[PDB]
Amino acid sequence: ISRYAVPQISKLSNGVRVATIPVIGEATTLGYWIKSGSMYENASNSGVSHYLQHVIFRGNEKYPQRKLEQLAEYEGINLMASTSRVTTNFNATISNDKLDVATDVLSQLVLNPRIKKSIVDNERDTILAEEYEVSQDINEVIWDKLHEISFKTSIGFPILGSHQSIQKITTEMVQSQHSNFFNQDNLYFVAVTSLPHDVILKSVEKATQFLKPLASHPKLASDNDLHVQKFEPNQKQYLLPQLGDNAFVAIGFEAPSLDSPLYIPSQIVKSVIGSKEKYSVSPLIENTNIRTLNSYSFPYGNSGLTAFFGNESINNLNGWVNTIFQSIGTIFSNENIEGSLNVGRLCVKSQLARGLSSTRTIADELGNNLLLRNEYMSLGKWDELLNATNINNIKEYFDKYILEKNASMVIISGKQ
Amino acid sequence: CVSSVLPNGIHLKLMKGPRGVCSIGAVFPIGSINSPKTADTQVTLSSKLVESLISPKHVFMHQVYPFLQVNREYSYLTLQFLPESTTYAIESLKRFLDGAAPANTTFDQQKQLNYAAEQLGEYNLLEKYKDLVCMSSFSNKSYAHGNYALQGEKIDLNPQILKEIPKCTTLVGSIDMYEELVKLGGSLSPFPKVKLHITSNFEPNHVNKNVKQSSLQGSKISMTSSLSIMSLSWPSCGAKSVEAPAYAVLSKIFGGGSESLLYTKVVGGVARCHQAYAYNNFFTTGGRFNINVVAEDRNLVKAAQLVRECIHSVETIEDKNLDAARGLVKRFNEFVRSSYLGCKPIYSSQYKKSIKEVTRKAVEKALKQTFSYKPAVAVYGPAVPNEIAKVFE
Ligand SMILES: [Zn+2]
Repeated sequence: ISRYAVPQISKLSNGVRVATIPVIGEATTLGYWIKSGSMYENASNSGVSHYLQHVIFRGNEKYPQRKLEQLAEYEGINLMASTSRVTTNFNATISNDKLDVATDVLSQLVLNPRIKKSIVDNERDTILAEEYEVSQDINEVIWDKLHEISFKTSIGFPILGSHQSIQKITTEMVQSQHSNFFNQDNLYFVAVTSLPHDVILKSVEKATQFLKPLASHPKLASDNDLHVQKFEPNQKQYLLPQLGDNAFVAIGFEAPSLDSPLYIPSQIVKSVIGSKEKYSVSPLIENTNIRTLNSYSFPYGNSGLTAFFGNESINNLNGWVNTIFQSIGTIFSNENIEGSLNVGRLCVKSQLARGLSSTRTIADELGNNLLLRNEYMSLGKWDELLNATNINNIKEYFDKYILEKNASMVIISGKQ
Repeated sequence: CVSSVLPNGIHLKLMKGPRGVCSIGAVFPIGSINSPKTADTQVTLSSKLVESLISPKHVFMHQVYPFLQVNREYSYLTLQFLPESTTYAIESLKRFLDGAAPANTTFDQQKQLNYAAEQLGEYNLLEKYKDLVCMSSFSNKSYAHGNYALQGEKIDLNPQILKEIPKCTTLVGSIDMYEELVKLGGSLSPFPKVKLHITSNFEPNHVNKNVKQSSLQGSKISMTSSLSIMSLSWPSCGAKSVEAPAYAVLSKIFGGGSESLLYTKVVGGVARCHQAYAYNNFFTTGGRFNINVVAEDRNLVKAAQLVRECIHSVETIEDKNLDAARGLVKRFNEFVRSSYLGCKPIYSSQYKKSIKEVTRKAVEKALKQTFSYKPAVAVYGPAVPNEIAKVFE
């Protein structure tokens, strides 16, 4: 649905940048992408980015909670938001005729909140509950433990905040995070749309009429260099006897930053191991009977984490670990390096192609690209880079990141 | 959509829309009811599917996303891929339509996965609702055959249904797979079989699937594994009916959530009640409107009373509510689902026309004819079903 090149960016005199990319279709995804998340927090305000996201959604003056509900129910404006370790967005997916109401609400909520003790305190329980829910998905739990033992720095915080943190978050903290991270210069408004650029631009201008320009530009709190991350491999085991005859396991390595020449290779290697699904497993895996497998690799400022995880029966856990290590090893062998690269490259192209049919997916990618990249990377240039990636690029990623490196490991066991 | 009929009688149905991801598949009137017992069909088609793809490694290496959906009266297979994988996808679809029984060793593997379905996260609440509705609201006892075996029970390979697939297959695919499918269907034998498929009559039976749930389901320590599920079924209409939009609307009025009337009066109303949802299930010739409640075993009767209280409430319903409902109402999978049923796809321009076009007449009419019946009552758990049934008079 996207014709595989380039977005168009304009800046309003109030300093809001409006980035749109053209798409065919009835559908439009739009909103605000802000460089706000748990990487930019410290021990004392951990959890606050996510907390703020909730408050923002709980309505402001011109739109209380009630008028937001009405807008879902009758006027077809569905508000989505989320907070990762690195970024935050508030968005809606709409029909083109709903443009003005959408840009109005979104600008109002994100850029014009009313952060009062009563909404803050009233939100606490919701966030507590969400934290309980999330803690009963062991994949989430193990993900988080693996970060925690690998990073002494802010990446090792959970996104939601520790239980104690969620309990101690004050209205002052929520205010401050908004004041420091939600400014024109730390965000973009994004639109994936058939409508021309200028129509979105004019709509956002109408919508942001209340917003006064910034007098100065104090160095962004979201700056990567104010949050240098330090990976240190660690090994830690947990009980959860309610799991019964099962264990979860995760194995982590440091991964490259988003701009490293070795990033793409890292993506190829992870992809080639990939995930085991109902009908598909990596040629690299010797025991295809393993219960499950996931592979992720993320950039975090200067650092990043590649992680492999799943669950097996207690009897099968230690085997699972051997399988995963073998599989990685297999890639480095000269009998295999070339097939590994081509299959990994194919995987990455295939993940791409799927993301290019949903405006929601295009939006998220465009938002993150703009906020997290040095220079905007085209779907175009990206393809070139993948294709130009050779056996020696893979060999080199292995050298800097894998061979002779200790991995982090977390086990969560039912009996052990 | 673009219908065709082939030289040899084979129907072929194409999804319009953009290029990028390629789609192919087969849909056919063989479902779980066409095997002697639960899981028989499921495991047979799974075995056949896994042999057809050669190995999970081939699947992976070509980046093919296979999907197999076995329903009561019908089933479908879909494959999604990038254009450079066309040959493997087409050949794998061909092998699937070749009538040959899968080797026992494969069956035994698939049996293992099937028995472990709840633990692996393949047997969620949606799947349990369907099972509960199908073992309770049919005059025919064959509808009680689901896809997921009980721990105590046998599962056998059904080689006859494999011979039958090619003889009743409609082919489905994205528009750009026209040429490739025309040739594939070309290879199937003339002419497709024609059976009369009549969905079984409504019966308000009372049943229990009184079975332990796994603690761990997929990667979740299930927050519902100790609670019971109560399914209440009433007859509605077939997918092709002109009343089907009215019923979709009626389901959203009832609505529901976890932690709309089912939310407010039922999830709010019984403390220690995880969730309450109303769904509308279509079949070849009939429907089942069903309301499902996850609550403590001892709380089910109270919950039923709140649902009866809830049905009552729908007569005196405002236009604010009646507009919210109209509002509130792997896209290939919907194209295929709605291609068999012969209706309009949930995403199509024509379907959302219908939803705008439902009168208040239509809704109260649908309500009246549906709730005129004594509900069928099923329990995932030990709750006495006739007790809950008593609530309805
Ligand atoms: Zn949240």
